[PDB]
Order: sequence, then structure tokens, then C-alpha cells
Amino acid sequence: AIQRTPKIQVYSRHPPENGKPNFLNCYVSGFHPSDIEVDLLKNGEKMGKVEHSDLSFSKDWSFYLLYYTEFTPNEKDEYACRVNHVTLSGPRTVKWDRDM
Amino acid sequence: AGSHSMRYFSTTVSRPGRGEPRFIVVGYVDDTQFVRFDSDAASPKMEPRAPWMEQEGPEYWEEQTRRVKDAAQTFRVSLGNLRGYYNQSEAGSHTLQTMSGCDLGPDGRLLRGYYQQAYDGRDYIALNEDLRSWTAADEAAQNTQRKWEAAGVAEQWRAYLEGECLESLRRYLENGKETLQRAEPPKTHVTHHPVSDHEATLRCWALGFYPAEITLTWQRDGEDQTQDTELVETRPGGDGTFQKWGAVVVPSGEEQRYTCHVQHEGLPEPLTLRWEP
Ligand SMILES: CCCCCCCCCCCCCCCC(=O)OC[C@H](O)CO
Ligand SMILES: [Zn+2]
Ligand SMILES: [Zn+2]
Ligand SMILES: [Zn+2]
Ligand SMILES: [Zn+2]
Repeated sequence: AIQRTPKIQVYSRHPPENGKPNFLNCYVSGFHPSDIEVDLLKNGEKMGKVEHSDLSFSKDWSFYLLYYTEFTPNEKDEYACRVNHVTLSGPRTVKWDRDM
Repeated sequence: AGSHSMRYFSTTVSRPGRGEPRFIVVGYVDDTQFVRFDSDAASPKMEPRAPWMEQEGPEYWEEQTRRVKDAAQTFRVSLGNLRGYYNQSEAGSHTLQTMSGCDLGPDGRLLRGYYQQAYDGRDYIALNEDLRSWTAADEAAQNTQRKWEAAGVAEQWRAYLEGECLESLRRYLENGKETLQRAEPPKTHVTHHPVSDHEATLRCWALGFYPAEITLTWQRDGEDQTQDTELVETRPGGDGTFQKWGAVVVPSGEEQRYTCHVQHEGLPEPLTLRWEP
């Protein structure tokens, strides 16, 4: 079996503005096999009501998924995505950068 | 657009001791998902995943459900067969992926038909472009090739890919035209973030575009800095659109020697952008 490590991007749907409702996205891609754990985190805590896209894959057979939830960003709050996969030594946490 | 595609992507994953393999299939027209099936759902059936699909009547959904359940049974059998071909234990989970579908060219004919499989993330077997022959990726897959050659499988796929596959694609393009036939150009802008007193990150953004295909390249003195550019994978907005950015770190005094070039279907002319303080 050829295994592949997930790529991870954490970002918002629309340009973030404090006080305005928005969507927080965690796009994981390029991984194999398909079993994967993905959490969206608010100040280190797992957010509820996180949905995800239907499992699909790319030309090279690697899988991708979008995990997403409503959020309203501000100055106070820190957001992140934590991903676990058999290819990782432990979960990988990527912080939300409002400029990426 | 002049050309369009339809694809079905199925994933079958065994789980020894925990019941039958899980089966998921998703359908896309171009970069737009339009259906799904998940064997682990409460009452598994093919379901719409685009609003324009909701107008298909109940007999459409019943037939698609019948077809995916039939495919699922064959893929569970295949998993068994392949476990044997590779001399593998019954203890481990394995994955069978399939892709099938058709590209419609501007002459209204089949540009390319596909039917191919992967086992544990590696190429296994693929229908060739002539839709009359197979490529096996290894010796084990030659077992499958021999059986499919004897059973006339390629001709069955040829008939589907040149007929119903395209007929369905044409119908979806009509029913979904307001969104499927609309090329949404990227909203673009350049941001600037000092990383020191002497250098800054120039980031070129493309947002809200459809379809996903796009080119985003930073230029300096009219050629591309592909090696000094951080270019992220094109990513979904979650609203049916896509996003991408590319960034370079440059000396403060050379900032205006940099331009970002953006090409996309929905743009009349390619954009050349710059940091506009
Ligand atoms: C195929 C990649 C994923 C596989 C998951 C299975 C469902 C895909 C088919 C969806 C039903 C509508 C099209 C039916 C295709 C079909 O009729 O089969 C072809 C030839 O007829 C073979 O004989
Ligand atoms: Zn078109
Ligand atoms: Zn041999
Ligand atoms: Zn910047
Ligand atoms: Zn200095």
C-alpha cells in the first residue's frame, strides 16, 4: 500500500472581519488511506456542529475533505485545525492565520 | 465551456471483523458535486448534492440507487479476489477506488471515456483511450485483465461512455446551466506584510472563482519566480467557488519590480497585478 501524508489548509470562506459571521474551513488533501480525524478548535477546544464534505479523491488517487463550521472571528479568539492520520507521528495542529 | 466532464469517484474500504466494506460514491459535473451514496447512511440511497438535481423524478433516484448497490456488491467481491491475488491476510483493511466518466468535446462527441481502479492507493487497472483495451499496473492485475477481456467488459464500458454517459452529462448541463455554464472570474488583490525592516511578503489572492483551474504566478523582470514562490493548492470556498494564493518574500526596494499574473476561464484578459500601496 502506498501511503501519503495529508496537506492541511485552515482559512475562512470570506475575508475575515471582526464581528461578522463567516465560515471556518479546514481543507485536508493528498492523503491515503482515507481514515482521518479532523477537528476545528476554538481557543484549544473542539468546536461542535462541524460538518464535512463527501469523501472524494484526486487524479493520483489521494483523498480530500473539507471540514467547516460557522464562526464569527474577533480579536480575542484563536482558531486552529487538528489532523490525525496513520502517516503522522502524532496529530498535526495548524493555526488559523487571518492572512493565509 | 467548450468541453465538460462527468466523473464518478467510488471508494470501498474493508473492515475485517466489523461487517461488510463501507462504500461511498460521489458524482461530479466539472468541479461541481451533484450526487452521493454512502453505504453507512441510515437508509442508503443515491441522493442529490446540487439543488438542480432535485428535479429528477423518483424513478431516476431508484435506478441510480439500484446501480450503486449492484456496483457495491461487485466491489466487495473484487476486494476478496484482490486479497487472493496479492496473497494478503484477512486481518487487514484494504481500499478499492474506482473512477469512471466521460469528457464531452465541443463537437458534441466523446473527447475521452474513463474506467479505472486503484488498490490501496496504487494504479491497478485502467481502460485505455481506445476503449477497447486495458493497462494492468502489475502482474496481479493481469488476472483481472484476462477475466475482463474474456467477458467483453471493455465493449460494455464503451457503449455506456459513448451513449448514456454523455446523454446524462448533457441533461445535467441543461438542468444546471445557470451555475454549471457560468465561469466566475477570480476576485483578486495583493497584500503586503513586512517580515523585517528590509523585506516583505507580497501575497497575490484569487478568490471566489469557478471552475477550479487557474494559473497564479509571480513575475520579476518579466519572468517567473516559481522557485521563490509559496503557491498553495487550489482550495474550495465551501460555497461552490475556489480560492488560491501565491506569495513571494522580496526586498523592500524591489517590491514594484514584482507583478502577479492571473489567468482563468472567466477572465476576458489575463490579469497583471501589483502591490498598490
Ligand atoms: C464508476 C466509478 C464509481 C463506481 C460506483 C458505482 C456507481 C457509478 C455509476 C452511477 C450510476 C449511473 C451510471 C451507471 C453506470 C453503468 O451503467 O455501468 C457502466 C456499464 O453499464 C457497465 O456495464
Ligand atoms: Zn459549456
Ligand atoms: Zn512474476
Ligand atoms: Zn502579505
Ligand atoms: Zn536593519
